[PDB]
Amino acid sequence: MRHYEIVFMVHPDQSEQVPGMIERYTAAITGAEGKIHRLEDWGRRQLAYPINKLHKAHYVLMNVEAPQEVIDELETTFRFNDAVIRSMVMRTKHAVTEAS
Amino acid sequence: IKVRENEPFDVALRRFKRSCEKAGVLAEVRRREFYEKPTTERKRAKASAVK
Amino acid sequence: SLSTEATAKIVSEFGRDANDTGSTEVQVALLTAQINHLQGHFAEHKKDHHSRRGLLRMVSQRRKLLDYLKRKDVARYTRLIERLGLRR
Amino acid sequence: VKCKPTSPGRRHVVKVVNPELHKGKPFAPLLEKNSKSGGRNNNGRITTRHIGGGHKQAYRIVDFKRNKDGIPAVVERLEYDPNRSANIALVLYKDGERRYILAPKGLKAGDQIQSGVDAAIKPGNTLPMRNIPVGSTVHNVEMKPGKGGQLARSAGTYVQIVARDGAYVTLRLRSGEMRKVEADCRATLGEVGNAEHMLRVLGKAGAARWRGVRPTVRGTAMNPVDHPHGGGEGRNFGKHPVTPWGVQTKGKKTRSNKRTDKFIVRR
Amino acid sequence: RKQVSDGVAHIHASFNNTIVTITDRQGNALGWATAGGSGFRGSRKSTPFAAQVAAERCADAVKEYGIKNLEVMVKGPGPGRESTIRALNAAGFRITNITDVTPIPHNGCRPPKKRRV
Amino acid sequence: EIDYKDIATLKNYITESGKIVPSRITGTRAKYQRQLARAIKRARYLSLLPYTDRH
RNA sequence: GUUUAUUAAAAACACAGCACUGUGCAAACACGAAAGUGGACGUAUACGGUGUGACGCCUGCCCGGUGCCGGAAGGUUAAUU
RNA sequence: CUUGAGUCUCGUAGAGGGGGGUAGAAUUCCAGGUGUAGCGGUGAAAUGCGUAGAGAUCUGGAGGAAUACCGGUGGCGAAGGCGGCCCCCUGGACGAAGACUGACGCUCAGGUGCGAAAGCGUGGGGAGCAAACAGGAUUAGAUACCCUGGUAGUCCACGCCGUAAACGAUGUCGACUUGGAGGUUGUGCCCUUGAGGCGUGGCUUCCGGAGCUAACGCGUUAAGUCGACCGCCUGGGGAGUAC
Ligand SMILES: [Mg+2]
Ligand SMILES: [Mg+2]
Ligand SMILES: [Mg+2]
Ligand SMILES: [Mg+2]
Ligand SMILES: [Mg+2]
Ligand SMILES: [Mg+2]
Ligand SMILES: [Mg+2]
Ligand SMILES: [Mg+2]
Ligand SMILES: [Mg+2]
Ligand SMILES: [Mg+2]
Ligand SMILES: [Mg+2]
Repeated sequence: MRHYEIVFMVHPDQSEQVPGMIERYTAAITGAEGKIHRLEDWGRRQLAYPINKLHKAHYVLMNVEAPQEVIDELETTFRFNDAVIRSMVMRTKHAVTEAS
Repeated sequence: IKVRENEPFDVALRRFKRSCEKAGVLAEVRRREFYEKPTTERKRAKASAVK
Repeated sequence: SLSTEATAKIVSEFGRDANDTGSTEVQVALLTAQINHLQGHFAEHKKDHHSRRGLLRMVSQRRKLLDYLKRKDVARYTRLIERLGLRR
Repeated sequence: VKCKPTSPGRRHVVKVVNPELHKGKPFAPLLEKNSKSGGRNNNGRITTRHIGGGHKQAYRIVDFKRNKDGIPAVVERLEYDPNRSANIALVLYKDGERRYILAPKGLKAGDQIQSGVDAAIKPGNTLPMRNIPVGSTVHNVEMKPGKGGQLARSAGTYVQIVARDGAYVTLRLRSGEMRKVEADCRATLGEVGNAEHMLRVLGKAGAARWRGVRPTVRGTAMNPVDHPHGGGEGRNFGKHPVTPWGVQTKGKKTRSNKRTDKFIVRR
Repeated sequence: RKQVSDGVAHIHASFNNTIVTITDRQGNALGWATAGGSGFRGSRKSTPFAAQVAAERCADAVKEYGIKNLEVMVKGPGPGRESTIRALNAAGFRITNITDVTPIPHNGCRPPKKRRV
Repeated sequence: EIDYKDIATLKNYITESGKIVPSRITGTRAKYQRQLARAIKRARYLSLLPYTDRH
């Protein structure tokens, strides 16, 4: 199980779905024996530039740990998740707990 | 490259950004790039720079 | 380079005694069961050459170690490949 | 050449060049869902378009559209399909009923493939345009909600939407560049249909064509009465076009309803 | 007629030429003039002591309108990209600030091998 | 200093043009000038340190 | 391979290939006053068309004349009123 | 047997290679607001673009190439190489305590393999430069130099060719031999209070000692002083061409 510092950004208005995703996110990772240390909601920070056109977006933060066989699903889920925008998952760097 | 101030006094300070680009990264781009000349310009016009 | 818990294993597979890492009995099997795992790689990325370099030089000295092995004893030689299955 | 693993050369043994085969289509025993299919090229009367008249054909099998939805499927192995190379792939749904489907790229061992709204976005089963994503690869679309026609030539065809699009239409055709078409439509989605297939060169006159095509190739060939151009010594001054087309640019497509689309190039 | 009061300007300054195009906050144009667009040509122009008599040309076509104040863009280096701004403010003009909008690749395309004099 | 959420740390490390700050005029161990340089790359994409100060 | 049944089987047409152009489908296009039909239950890696004729190595300069492709501001311009 | 080759351990920095993502800048071409006689360009000019509205300029889309800044006198690899970022699969190299086997060893004609650019294939894409090509100008003149355009082709796999000032015009492996200012990595200890401080291994840049050197210069990275092996060289043109 490689660790992963994964962050991502969900469209503003659509921030309604913020929870349903988040739950149904650990709802697969929990369920491949995996581990999730650090994890914390960031918020509708105001953006550096017109990404996807719309200078505002929620963020999150993950730092999880599981098989690429499960983050592969999720990997492309984002792409085929509409309400979401620029998304990114950094590989291990090892387990990091606590920070903002 | 953002200026603008208060108290109308056509000051200056446009030069503050004169030294983080300007014609600077234009000479590099102006005519042509470098290719092999940087093979001998940062690693050769460096003999210019040892004291 | 390889999986920690599997390397170790192979040395318990082949340690005339325990923990004799830098032997020859092993260092063979090490370069071998490595190669055999590298195998399904290069029939994919069929031109990642630099990667294959130390992959050639891998087998390369793998034989220097059988040539050796065999030069100083055959009983051991034809007991190592009987199991390792090599000779290709 | 271009692709893996192999599309064969052909030993220069007896006046020849190159064939064209593939791993897995072993079984030739067609199912049962296919109809005779006649022949020639006439109509209730005289001729229309020359050429075309080879034997041996049959096989019509079937399918487009996929109006089974909310239901899985299992590729039971691809197959050769004539009058249209593009292979085929059997395909079984769970209930126990087979159909034929078009044969897009990475299929074989049953795989997912399930039609329906919001279903397996992959290369497989169709999913109505509306909820079809950035669509960079679609397929045999549908001019209208329930037709299913479009570009059946999965023999290497790409159709490509333009992301997620509005109004309810989008599209950039294979060649005919960007034309709009109802979004309430659908598409095989995968967009491919194996075209290492169409890179060959039959080889040898009839032995190629003649199981298919006659000899369109008729040129002037003189007798300047059977055509508009030919005769004389052995040459043909005179502004070349068949049955007075003007067979360079010029072009026709003079109306009929549509022309509800934009761009399509020039050159 | 609108009478803007908060419209912009764009000073495109090539080496052998420099244009002054006055536009609005949004971006829509408003008035203009330029180097070769004023008496001197060839290379008699380009010099700064030419490309501000142009500047003071835009003034008579940008006062039909209402401009109580403006900002400026300097897309382009060269002989008239400061001096241009001089006969600006003075000929009866305010100014929030200056913003540079000159080209900047991240090495993206090849440029003219050109001048091999 | 090995990430980005310290984005207030990284804020003095630029300019009015984004232009990443040298290890020249701040000879900063250099091997730190690497484990800082990269973070701005990776972070810029994520709508923080705006690529430039024109947009 | 084919051809002038019955004076010409050739250096003819053909031929695989090569190029051009047309054709987004109710295709282009062909028979039809028409309906309707062939292009096919095909779908731009698909079909008409036209030139050239396994293969290798090549395919220069001319847009003035004419085609056709494009523009439409101005000129002239039908029925019309 | 253990110091040579190495195996395990455990650290560590890095543009090492292949595949798959990608975000931002940037031209250009499309689509409309604006707006008017102008832009482009040279030494000047012309060719070309602009009243069928250039260019400026804005808001939008398509798309291809490349990754400023960081970047280094830097980093990597066996050479030719290689630069944003992310993800998987994968080399090598370095070091520290150790832990291990026990001369495996360094050399190699032929043998095999990698191969900048350019070019030939099949097929792809083709934003910008541009051979060839047409105008334009300069001259006696211009098949060129600058100007205006533009085909291939720079780009993609798949495959061929397999040469370059293929560079350090300086094989490899091994121990020597005065130092002096550095660069980057790795590990010991110093009130670790510290920027740093001191020993010590890989790599590296500049001076430069003896000494070698035909001079210029090489000089711990030797062109010093020795040791295994392989490559080539014997006067210029004719000629790396002919057969
Ligand atoms: Mg005849
Ligand atoms: Mg006759
Ligand atoms: Mg006869
Ligand atoms: Mg008769
Ligand atoms: Mg006869
Ligand atoms: Mg012929
Ligand atoms: Mg002929
Ligand atoms: Mg090195
Ligand atoms: Mg090339
Ligand atoms: Mg030129
Ligand atoms: Mg010296």
